[PDB]
Amino acid sequence: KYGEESRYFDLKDLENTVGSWDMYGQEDKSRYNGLQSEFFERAANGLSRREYILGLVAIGGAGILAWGGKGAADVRLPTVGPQQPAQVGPRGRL
Amino acid sequence: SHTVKIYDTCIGCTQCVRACPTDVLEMVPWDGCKANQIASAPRTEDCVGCKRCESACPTDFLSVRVYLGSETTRSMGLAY
Amino acid sequence: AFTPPTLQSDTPSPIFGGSTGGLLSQAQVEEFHVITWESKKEQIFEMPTGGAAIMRQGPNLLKLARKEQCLALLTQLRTKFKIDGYIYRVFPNGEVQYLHPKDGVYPEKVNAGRSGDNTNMRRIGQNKEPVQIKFSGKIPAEF
Amino acid sequence: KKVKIVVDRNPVATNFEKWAKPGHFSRTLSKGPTTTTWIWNLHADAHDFDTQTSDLEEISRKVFSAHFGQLGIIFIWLSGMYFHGARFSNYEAWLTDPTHIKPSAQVVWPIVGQEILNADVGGGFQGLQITSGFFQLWRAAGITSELQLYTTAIGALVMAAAMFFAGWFHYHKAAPKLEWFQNVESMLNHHLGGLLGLGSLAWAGHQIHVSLPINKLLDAGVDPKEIPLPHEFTLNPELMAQLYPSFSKGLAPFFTLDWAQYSDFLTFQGGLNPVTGGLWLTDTVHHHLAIAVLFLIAGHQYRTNWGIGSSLKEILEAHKGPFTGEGHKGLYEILTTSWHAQLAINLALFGSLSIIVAHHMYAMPPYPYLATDYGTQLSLFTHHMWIGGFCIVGAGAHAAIFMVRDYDPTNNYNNLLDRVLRHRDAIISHLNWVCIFLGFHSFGLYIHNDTMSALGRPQDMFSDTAIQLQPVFAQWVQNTHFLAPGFTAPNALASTSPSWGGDVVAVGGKVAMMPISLGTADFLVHHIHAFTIHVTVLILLKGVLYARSSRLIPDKANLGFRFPCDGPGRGGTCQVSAWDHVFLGLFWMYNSISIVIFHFSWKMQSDVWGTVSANGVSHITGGNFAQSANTINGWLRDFLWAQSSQVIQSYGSALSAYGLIFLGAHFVWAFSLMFLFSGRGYWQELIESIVWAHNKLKVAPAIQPRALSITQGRAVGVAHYLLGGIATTWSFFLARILAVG
Amino acid sequence: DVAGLTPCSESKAFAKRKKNEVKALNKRLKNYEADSAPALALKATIARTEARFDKYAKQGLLCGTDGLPHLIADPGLALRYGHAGDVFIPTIGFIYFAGWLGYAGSKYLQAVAATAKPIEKEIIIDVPLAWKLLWEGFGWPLRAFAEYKNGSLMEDDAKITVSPR
Amino acid sequence: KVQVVQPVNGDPFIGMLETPVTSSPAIAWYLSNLPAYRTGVSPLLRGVEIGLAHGYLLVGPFIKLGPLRDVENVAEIVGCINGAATVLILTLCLAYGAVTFQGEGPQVGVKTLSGRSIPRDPLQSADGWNKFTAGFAVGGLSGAAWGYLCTQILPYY
Ligand code: CLA
Ligand code: CLA
Ligand code: CLA
Ligand code: CLA
Ligand code: CLA
Ligand SMILES: CC1=C(C/C=C(\C)CCC[C@H](C)CCC[C@H](C)CCCC(C)C)C(=O)c2ccccc2C1=O
Repeated sequence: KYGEESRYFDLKDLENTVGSWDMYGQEDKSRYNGLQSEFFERAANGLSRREYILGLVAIGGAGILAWGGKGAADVRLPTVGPQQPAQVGPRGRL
Repeated sequence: SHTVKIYDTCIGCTQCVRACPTDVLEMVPWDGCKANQIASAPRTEDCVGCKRCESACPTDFLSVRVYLGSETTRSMGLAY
Repeated sequence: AFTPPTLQSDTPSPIFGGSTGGLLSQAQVEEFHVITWESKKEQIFEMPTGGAAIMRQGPNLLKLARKEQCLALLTQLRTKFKIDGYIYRVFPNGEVQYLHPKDGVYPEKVNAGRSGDNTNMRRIGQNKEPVQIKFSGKIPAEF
Repeated sequence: KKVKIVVDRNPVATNFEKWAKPGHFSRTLSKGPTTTTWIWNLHADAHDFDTQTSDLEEISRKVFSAHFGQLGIIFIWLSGMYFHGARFSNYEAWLTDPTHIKPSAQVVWPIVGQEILNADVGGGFQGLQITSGFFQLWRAAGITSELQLYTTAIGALVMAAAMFFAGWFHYHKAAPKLEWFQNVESMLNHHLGGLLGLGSLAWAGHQIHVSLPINKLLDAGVDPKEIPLPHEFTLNPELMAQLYPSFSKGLAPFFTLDWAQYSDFLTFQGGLNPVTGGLWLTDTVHHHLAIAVLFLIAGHQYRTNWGIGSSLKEILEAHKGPFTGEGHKGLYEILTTSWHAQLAINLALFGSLSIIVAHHMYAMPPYPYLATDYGTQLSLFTHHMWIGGFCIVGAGAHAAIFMVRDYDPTNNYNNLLDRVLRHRDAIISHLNWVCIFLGFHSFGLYIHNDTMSALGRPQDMFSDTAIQLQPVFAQWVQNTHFLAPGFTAPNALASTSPSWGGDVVAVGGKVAMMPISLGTADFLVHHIHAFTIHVTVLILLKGVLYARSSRLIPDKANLGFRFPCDGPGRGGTCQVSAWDHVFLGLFWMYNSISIVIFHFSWKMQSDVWGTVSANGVSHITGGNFAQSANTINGWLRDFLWAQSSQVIQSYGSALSAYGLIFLGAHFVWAFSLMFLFSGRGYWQELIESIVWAHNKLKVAPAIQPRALSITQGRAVGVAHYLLGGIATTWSFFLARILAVG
Repeated sequence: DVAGLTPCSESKAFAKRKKNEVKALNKRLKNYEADSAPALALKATIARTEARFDKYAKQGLLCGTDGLPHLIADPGLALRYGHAGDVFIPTIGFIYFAGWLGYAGSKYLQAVAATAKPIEKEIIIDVPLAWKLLWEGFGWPLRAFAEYKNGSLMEDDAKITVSPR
Repeated sequence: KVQVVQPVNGDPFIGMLETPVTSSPAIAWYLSNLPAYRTGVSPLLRGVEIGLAHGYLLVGPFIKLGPLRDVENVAEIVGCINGAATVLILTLCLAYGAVTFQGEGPQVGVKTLSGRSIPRDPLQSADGWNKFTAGFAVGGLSGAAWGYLCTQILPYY
């Protein structure tokens, strides 16, 4: 910047003059306590790869289809329940 | 990336150059008209396509023809 | 011959209160333009991004998102103030490219020593028919 | 310095030489109409005085004389209404029986079978049933005579002649100078006190000496023929003391400040007169006197030729805070030197005033027998709503015009205008987000209700019987108003309106006003109103804020307020001008006001208007709003299809004109779609082919026929669209409310 | 009977429609006194309706399934069956009057085209010239046929602008 | 006399303005203290915390408003719905990180509001966003699971 007065451009310091700032991001190592960080990185260990996090979505879609197979009827839902008589129509039809 | 062309019906009135808001057109020396100047488009990469030059051309039919083509971040006139 | 003026980075900026129409994310990773002009007095002009700014005595430095904003500011300086200026293209890697008054004099005045490209020696109606240039990746007017 | 009358003696000669040459006012219209675009631009720039002269003095004089001409036109209109009430009306017959006789003040000539439009209104009279409410207003003023309406018509014709003479005199003989128009202190001091305050005081005097005794006799029940004339009620305090006993002591308790003895005719009850269903005229007298005193007090705030008073500039420039920089610095100069800014402010507050008028006049009728005539009530509300919305859009337009033309950045540095212009992106983005949030949480609620009704799940839709959305704040505000008398309004004997709560006011077997209950459907439609208002504000504010400049187009102020585009470049810059923002805001105001008046008509046909049968109230539609106005199919079917049967089966009756206009306005609305969807190049090329056809037969006009300009096409399209939609709604409303009620 | 249609003089539904209209107007009558202005207006409306129905039955119009007059727009089919006044005679009348107006406008265009300022004469109309040409346009068919036979009515294609294809 | 609206970092040519809400010390501290602006700690734990917060967030609308809101077993069906929502938001993160982090772009950099250089955040990388997506995986399903368990152990529900 070199904004000691009204100079907001500088080719030797072109980083600050363009407007690239952190706004709120600050660097700090301290945040999460012990043991729990290891617990969570072990919980999300091999899943970090793109193929296995895709496979998680694959088993999620498998659950989506498992709802339709056996799961829609377990919460009743009218689309798989029974039916009660019928209606004829305007004229002699069915 | 707009195709801007100048044709020999240009009378060198410099109105297309004055109408340009991104400085695409300029006058180069010429011998085909009374004013001894013709328009040229060396900076068509800065052309947005506003066709203000066509609105300023008094020749019938106009001599500064703009053909809208490939779109870039400058042809689309984006500030973001 | 003509030489382009250098972009003096430590140039004062006009007095301004801060706008929302200024630079954005395009400046950091593509390009932002800048305009430099000499003012003979402290007076108020209009920003291309909205609002009023006071340019100061001597050199004034203003960076803008697009070249069209720089030319709008330059043409309003030339009409309402009779003040010339220089516009530069500044890449984020550091390279600065000179822009509008490229050969010293304004493009509406001849200079004898320019490139007369994109100037066809035919009429509008003397272009080729599109069937004669079929399957070429070009419009009829750039043959 | 020193407010005084300054004029110029004989500036403009009076003759007909410029009448011979059209387009004289502007230089760009000179040298004849080479094209028909000249013809269109001649009407387009007739009132654009900024493009005619650069002098503010001549512009101000033109504006003053145009105001005089408009006042003359309004006086001609008033004279015509009073003349039609005198000659071609059943006003005396209606006075005897206002409950059953339908008002009528226009008859038609039997020429082509159009005498069927002369309705059987009653009183041995045939004519068109009017919905303007002049009969109720005249009864409130205490006319009760045909000769007095004719005398008022003649007086209004004389006043129209006076207005036109004043305009000619102030443009041609004594035209005021620029500094005369800039005496805003004196203008406010005279408009507050001498116009509004003195007018309110004079109307209070008329109401005391004319309206109160005659309407008192009418309410007690007396044929208007034997009622004493207004002057003899005004002439002596004897008859007044018989009707209002406080007139026996005259003006003595007024000057001794024992004003409580005037409580028989200066009252404060609230509610409605049960005989007529209108407000108590003594309450209106007390209101007019109080506001007249308040306005005459307000008329001494500003400093003129004497040291007392405060200057507007001083009050403005001292209202500066830390959040806003210089504050109101420059507002005095941009309002005493720019007519468009004042026009924007006045149009905004004028349209808001018209909307407030519509609200306060349905909520609690001020004229006798106005509530019972549902036709004039619905018509008056809808008319004032549309006038208010139009004036608001014009306010946005003229704010944009001021931003383009009369905005100087030199004298507007770091002030409120500058502060707003320097963060316009934040305001516009946030209004955009509010509009999207309101659109979702209003329209998507209706769509969810549609989907659940169509899925056979009425328990899952938002309704009073399922998932409730109750307007608890509005209901509690109604409760606060209903409980106001005797508590927070100790001197009020009744609430301001029956809409808050209480008993049903019935006049002549019809409900004057009854309490309005708010449920889920009212919640949904109020949020719809908020959404539509917010989007119209978004378009108008965006046009005003980006009229000067933009990220896409940095020099939009150079191109002007009214330009079509800046070419197909930058992806396309169609409709970037502030004019096109007004053009879109016109449609959005149309949508907003249409939904508002639809909600009004359905809500009061379903829950307010109706007949009494000494065991309940039988509404017009039967309470169907609470269970059908939360569903778009309910609006389409139970309101827009059920109530449309009156206008489509109106052929062969007096409402056949409404039936015909109902289709003609559909035609005009769809005719707008030509201009709105198409573009100029097609019509220009088609006109070229037609010009070839004319050239073949030597019938080519010298004035070259051109297609309408892009702004011309947009203006024609929006004008036809709004005309067709508003006239369709007008014919529907009037036919429905005059066939059933 | 030109197309399965019956004359309205003998068609029953025409008389039924006339009776229904007169009965509706009488129902409107039966609310006022005999000599009131609405009574006179309704009596005039009734007289106009009966006169219109009797005239339609007199002129020989054709009624369809119900009592509504139908018009014939075929020469010959209307000439030999006596219904040329349905379409043919008004066709001739419109052609004459529209040709009168169009020829008057055309002659005004060619009269003011050869003046000093033809631009001004089309917004500022020379009223005596317009009146004279409106009078002269009553002989439009003979004048138009004479100018067509002379060849001065149409313009050569080589003197008319076209687009470049 | 008191100034509260200022240009950000001095130059009046950037799109922000200093405002007592976008840079008040309490709100600035709160925004800097959110996990998403912790460039120092590993992105996986940050994604874990974000997923926990969002998974425990999404339980409520489905509980009180879903199609089966009026039956006793609403909690389990809402846990299933939130698992599906976590999966679809997870594949949204997958697609985003796969399309925006397919290469590299080391331009300009980033500095703080005072004038100190700072690294350009390990989250904005192909491997860094993979850890964030994996963190949102275990966190998102756990927040839904804890939301289900909160329906039976809370006294006031
Ligand atoms: C018969 C008296 C008379 C005469 C001979 C003139 C003559 C003149 N006037 Mg003037 N004027 C008059 C009366 C008169 N005026 C009155 C009574 C007023 C008050 C309203 C004005 C206010 C006035 C102003 C403010 C101006 C003039 C101007 C002019 C000069 C040129 C403009 C012009 O007239 O074009 C022709 C005008 C017309 C043919 C009529 C205009 C349209 C009328 C007003 C419409 C009224 C509404 C009407 C009912 C239509 C409504 C809609 C309808 C379809 C239902 C001209 C020499 C202008 C000038 O001096 O130029 C600098 C100027 O700006 N006049
Ligand atoms: C007590 C003094 C007084 C009164 C009653 C008025 C009243 C009015 N003024 Mg005015 N004005 C005044 C003082 C006054 N003014 C002063 C001191 C100035 C100089 C600063 C102005 C400057 C001014 C301007 C620039 C304009 C007005 C306008 C108007 C009209 C408002 C529009 C309207 O339709 O209202 C309601 C309509 C009526 C109430 C109809 C009644 C009309 C009668 C004739 C009012 C008579 C009052 C008049 C001042 C008496 C002196 C004139 C006399 C020689 C006949 C209105 C009639 C506007 C206008 O429309 O122009 C005509 C407008 O353009 N005034
Ligand atoms: C106090 C009210 C008021 C006043 C004094 C003005 C004054 C002005 N306006 Mg404005 N405006 C207003 C209200 C007002 N407006 C409202 C309420 C709207 C919203 C609709 C607008 C929207 C608006 C726009 C978009 C524009 C203006 C413009 C202008 C300026 C030029 C007007 C002109 O000559 O164009 C010509 C005027 C006419 C040709 C009159 C005809 C207009 C339509 C066709 C009439 C509507 C038809 C009518 C209802 C009859 C229908 C029945 C039919 C079947 C016979 C002028 C100074 C123009 C400008 O450039 O500003 C500088 C501009 O473009 N106004
Ligand atoms: C109800 C809607 C509507 C209507 C009435 C029309 C009507 C018309 N279109 Mg159109 N069109 C529409 C919608 C509509 N369009 C839409 C939505 C589109 C898509 C954008 C198009 C696109 C389109 C194209 C591309 C073209 C047309 C063309 C035409 C014209 C065809 C010629 C004709 O049939 O003569 C019939 C005449 C009429 C229907 C006009 C009504 C008669 C008037 C009312 C009589 C005047 C009486 C009175 C004086 C009215 C003024 C009142 C005022 C003074 C108060 C015609 C005027 C073609 C054309 O131009 O033809 C050469 C053409 O090329 N249209
Ligand atoms: C008297 C002038 C005049 C004349 C002789 C003609 C003649 C013609 N026109 Mg044209 N036209 C006119 C005026 C005129 N037009 C005007 C003012 C307009 C703008 C509304 C048009 C718009 C128009 C269109 C869009 C088309 C034609 C077409 C045609 C041709 C088809 C026949 C027809 O009647 O179409 C219909 C004509 C009209 C619908 C317009 C009639 C308007 C009035 C009645 C005429 C003007 C009267 C004039 C003022 C009288 C002056 C009297 C004089 C003593 C001062 C024909 C040769 C069509 C064509 O090209 O055919 C191949 C066609 O597409 N006209
Ligand atoms: C139809 C149409 C035209 C053609 C319109 C024309 C040529 C105007 C036709 C007006 C004629 C000449 C006058 C007709 C007069 C009528 C009898 C009454 C008109 C109402 C006036 C009194 C105002 C355009 O030029 C256009 C331009 C841009 C967008 C859309 C369109 C568009 O839709």
